[PDB]
Amino acid sequence: KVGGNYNYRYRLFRKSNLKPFERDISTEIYQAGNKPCNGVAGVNCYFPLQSYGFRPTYGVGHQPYRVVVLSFELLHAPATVCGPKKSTNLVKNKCVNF
Amino acid sequence: STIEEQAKTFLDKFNHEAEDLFYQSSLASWNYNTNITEENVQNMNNAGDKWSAFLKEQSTLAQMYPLQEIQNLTVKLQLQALQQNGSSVLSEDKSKRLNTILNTMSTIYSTGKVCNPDNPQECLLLEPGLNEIMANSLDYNERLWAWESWRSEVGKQLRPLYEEYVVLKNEMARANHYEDYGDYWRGDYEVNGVDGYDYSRGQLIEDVEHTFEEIKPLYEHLHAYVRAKLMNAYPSYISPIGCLPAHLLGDMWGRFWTNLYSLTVPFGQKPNIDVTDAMVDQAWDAQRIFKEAEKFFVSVGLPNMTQGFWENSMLTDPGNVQKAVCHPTAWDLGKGDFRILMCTKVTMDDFLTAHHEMGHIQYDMAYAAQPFLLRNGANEGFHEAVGEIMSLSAATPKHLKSIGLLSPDFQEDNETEINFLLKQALTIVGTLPFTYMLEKWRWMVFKGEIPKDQWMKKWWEMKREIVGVVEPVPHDETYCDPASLFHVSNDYSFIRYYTRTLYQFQFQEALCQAAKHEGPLHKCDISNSTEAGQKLFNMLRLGKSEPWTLALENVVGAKNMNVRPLLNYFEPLFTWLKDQNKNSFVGWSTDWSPYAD
Ligand SMILES: *[C@@H]1O[C@H](CO)[C@@H](O[C@@H]2O[C@H](CO)[C@@H](O)[C@H](O)[C@H]2NC(C)=O)[C@H](O)[C@H]1NC(C)=O
Ligand SMILES: *[C@@H]1O[C@H](CO)[C@@H](O[C@@H]2O[C@H](CO)[C@@H](O)[C@H](O)[C@H]2NC(C)=O)[C@H](O)[C@H]1NC(C)=O
Ligand SMILES: *[C@@H]1O[C@H](CO)[C@@H](O[C@@H]2O[C@H](CO)[C@@H](O)[C@H](O)[C@H]2NC(C)=O)[C@H](O)[C@H]1NC(C)=O
Ligand SMILES: *[C@@H]1O[C@H](CO)[C@@H](O[C@@H]2O[C@H](CO)[C@@H](O)[C@H](O)[C@H]2NC(C)=O)[C@H](O)[C@H]1NC(C)=O
Ligand SMILES: *[C@@H]1O[C@H](CO)[C@@H](O[C@@H]2O[C@H](CO)[C@@H](O)[C@H](O)[C@H]2NC(C)=O)[C@H](O)[C@H]1NC(C)=O
Ligand SMILES: *[C@@H]1O[C@H](CO)[C@@H](O)[C@H](O)[C@H]1NC(C)=O
Repeated sequence: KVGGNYNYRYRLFRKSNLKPFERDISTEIYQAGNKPCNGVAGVNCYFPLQSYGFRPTYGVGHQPYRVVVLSFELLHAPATVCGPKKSTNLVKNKCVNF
Repeated sequence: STIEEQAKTFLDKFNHEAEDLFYQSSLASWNYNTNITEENVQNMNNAGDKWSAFLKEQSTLAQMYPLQEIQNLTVKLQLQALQQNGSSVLSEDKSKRLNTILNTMSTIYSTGKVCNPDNPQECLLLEPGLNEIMANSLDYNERLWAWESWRSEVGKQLRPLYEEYVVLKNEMARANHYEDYGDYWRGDYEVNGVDGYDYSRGQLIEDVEHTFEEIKPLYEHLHAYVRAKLMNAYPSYISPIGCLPAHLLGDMWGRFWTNLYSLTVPFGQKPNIDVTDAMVDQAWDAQRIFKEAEKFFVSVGLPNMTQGFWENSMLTDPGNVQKAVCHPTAWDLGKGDFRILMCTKVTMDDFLTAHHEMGHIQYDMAYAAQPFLLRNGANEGFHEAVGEIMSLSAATPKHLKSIGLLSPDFQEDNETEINFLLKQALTIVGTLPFTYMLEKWRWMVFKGEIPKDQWMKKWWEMKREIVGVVEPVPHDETYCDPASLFHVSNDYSFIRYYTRTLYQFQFQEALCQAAKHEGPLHKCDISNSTEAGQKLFNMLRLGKSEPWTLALENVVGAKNMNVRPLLNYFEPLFTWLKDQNKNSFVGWSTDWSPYAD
């Protein structure tokens, strides 16, 4: 939207690297220095969300790009979701392999 | 938890918020510059003030990290660029006084009025009329009246203000450990802690004085030639062994000699190459020009335009009512948004200005991956040099005859060669002594070597000894002649116009050898060669991340600025001049004056 779309909120501060397929929605204040800040902004304590400033007059590489990540898992189930097959036709009165 | 790791944590947040706010401010400024209304002014001032306030708050916040415990060079560069107090280190009364006298000086220079002696209700400003009389008139008395009145009725109001501005700026500069306001200016070319590329703030003076010591043999011959030609338009006013009166030079100050071309043209019956009839013959418009410029740029190995450049840019003057300040500039709004604002007509000057602006656009596209505080040229003299080598190499006949603007054969002769070289010399070489002398005067004024009762005397002594011009009327110590120049009363540096002229030809000769040129240097064309593009891109993409003495070596092979390429460029004109002054007297004597009679 012209004027800024401030609803997309990638996080840029965390104490450790994420593990594979984890999610962190906490909103505690990041402690950079050595003096605790007790949950308020100020010096060496920041808000860990940095919402994108989307606008239409940007350059490719700064415009929004939706993403979908399909991921498959086959642990032990014998008959599961599967792809589609082209149902053949049934013939009659001929020696056939069926 | 150390003092270094917190610097990066602070720099990340600063980078992001700064990018956002700077984009907002630049968009407001553009929307004002392309569409002048009344509410756009306030909508621009709001965003500008918000950005300035954010910058000031981040600056006063950044003072917690000592620049001594930092180990990274990029972090140290960013912090040192952010930690600088600048102004506001003074008291409040002094800051208000400084801003008031700055605005008063700018206003006095902008709307100064002079009028006739016999018809006092005929007052002319500077821009519409004074630098037109001084540019087109061929009358001695009229030029003298204009040159004297502009300095007697405007320069005399700027002296009591300059005498206070000097002290205020000296105090502001000594509050930041700089010993004067001149060192604060020369601090841009400083480089520390690289072990092989150091550069003190005091070596710039010696470098400038040693590079100007080798341009004198050429400027002397150019001066003698222009004098022997001016002794025919104003007879009995110029002496064959004296200097030139300062009002017969082409403009109000003598900065560019380019208006003396109609008088001092070598061969006046051979028209210099000017493809303007062919453009209107093939019906070129405001868009084909930029298409051709982009094609020339992509020929050497640089990327296309970002495709957001074509819809948002203003390449033509809007018609009905869209009053727009179209002074050709290239914008860098950020976040991948580049635009160009210019009123293009169908001429040759616009055909070269398009290349000049797209040079800046390509430079801006180069270093767009650096942090926010490191997106600029290596110093104040790289941007315009890069933007100028393009228009230099794009106006040759060999390049013009492949686009289609010239006849297919068009044999070239040496007379038009000398015409073009001399028209180039009156603008390139005619300003280096003036710039050097003015900046030397300002450095000596700020340093405290010229007491405030010897300003005009020393100014005219140096103008007689270095530039080689003399004043037509004695100027006592009530006048202030330098203060009548735009860059002196509006507080802008002036040493960039000297180093740019050297960097330009250094780059041109460095690129002429990768493209494997054969003939003289002024016939170079870098197009259709991917080596020149690679060498230039190895420097364009650095920004301020590296010291400039290293970004320069990555192109030319040396560290310090040199003057040999300029002389190699002007060699043919030099030999021709050295054979046209067999009978004249090369040099000048500082005793003859037009009034001592
Ligand atoms: C130039 O600016 C003026 C005012 O800033 C614009 O005039 C009006 O702007 C409002 C803003 O939403 C529009 O709703 C109106 O339709 C505009 N009036 C007219 C007569 O167009 C003007 O549109 C701006 N010009 C351009 C080219 O953007
Ligand atoms: C601190 O210094 C190191 C090296 O001295 C920098 O590491 C470079 O990081 C950039 C991008 O982060 C890489 O492209 C380079 O290849 C790295 N160089 C080396 C030698 O590893 C680091 O970037 C510096 N810190 C900051 C904030 O810039
Ligand atoms: C920049 O200005 C400040 C004053 O606004 C200078 O004074 C220091 O400011 C810091 C920040 O609070 C204090 O901790 C110091 O005690 C102040 N005095 C000092 C350091 O002597 C500061 O020195 C200035 N720095 C620069 C680089 O100009
Ligand atoms: C341009 O080149 C021509 C020859 O290519 C020059 O003409 C010769 O100039 C020399 C030196 O004055 C004379 O000795 C010859 O007699 C000339 N030859 C002819 C056929 O005229 C000409 O002088 C050059 N012009 C410039 C400005 O350099
Ligand atoms: C750069 O090189 C290209 C290709 O080598 C040149 O394009 C050809 O130039 C010749 C010369 O007249 C023409 O006959 C061809 O029709 C051109 N081909 C195309 C596809 O346009 C181009 O002229 C060169 N440019 C410069 C400035 O030297
Ligand atoms: C630039 O754009 C033109 C289309 O106008 C295309 O033909 C060419 O391949 C592009 N070159 C690059 C380097 O993107």
